[PDB]
Amino acid sequence: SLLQRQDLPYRFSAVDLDSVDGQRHYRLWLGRPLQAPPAAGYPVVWMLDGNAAVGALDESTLRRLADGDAPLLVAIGYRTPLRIDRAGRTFDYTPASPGQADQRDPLNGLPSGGADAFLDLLRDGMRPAVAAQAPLDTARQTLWGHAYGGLLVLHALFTRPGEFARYAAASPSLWWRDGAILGERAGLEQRLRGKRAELLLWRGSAEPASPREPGQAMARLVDDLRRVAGLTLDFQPLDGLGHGETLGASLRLLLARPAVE
Ligand SMILES: O=C(N[C@@H](CO)C(=O)O)c1cccc(O)c1O
Ligand SMILES: [Fe+3]
Repeated sequence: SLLQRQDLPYRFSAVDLDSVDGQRHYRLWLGRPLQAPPAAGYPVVWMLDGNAAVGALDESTLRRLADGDAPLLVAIGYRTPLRIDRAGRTFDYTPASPGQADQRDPLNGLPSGGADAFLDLLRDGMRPAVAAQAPLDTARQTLWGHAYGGLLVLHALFTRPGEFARYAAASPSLWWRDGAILGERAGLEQRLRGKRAELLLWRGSAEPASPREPGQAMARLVDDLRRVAGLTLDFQPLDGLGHGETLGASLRLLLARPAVE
């Protein structure tokens, strides 16, 4: 319903692209404020699982976002009949395992390891297409994701910091490949030299540790990252919520934060 609606201070339009290999099909939903852009361009919020993200963007949030410094919203979705692509997101949101050649997801068995190709496409194809539709302030960009989307967000921050000002990971799948993402954090302070980033983290109080000790891995990660120079960290636990529900909750709360400086 939201994408057709005409009563909000945002208008949504679609920008379509394929992956470089031709196997995955994207539709970016662009939400542009009626408000004129600042001289330096709109700040930008990029959202993974874009078809689900659009379903969570409520009217009250969107009215308040039009506050004189409203962001451009870019929801990166799959352009499929079903409006999901389990294979596509499994490949696009997971890092490669240097260990071996068996790049298959340990849970669902589908090909994995496409995170760097996905982030390269965002940089080299998606942003070019979005910037042609609306002026962007490239110093004021946010990347948000939930679950495997949050895994991709942490991969981006940990291995290629500086592409975004603010990283936002909701219920990231820290269990993935027995904690492999936690290894990628080693070396971050060196990679952040001369740069600044903000990381927002959420987890629901009712979530298990994995889909098959709850909270422990996140608590350890938070404790570690609080020590990292150049990184501003904000962890928000979500009392009363389980795994599915932290998607909408995190996005509402993100969009209520002060805009990136
Ligand atoms: O990370 C989870 N699921 C992912 C699929 O592997 C996802 O991306 O949601 C996950 C975590 C805790 C509990 C769950 O039921 C769950 O699906
Ligand atoms: Fe689950």
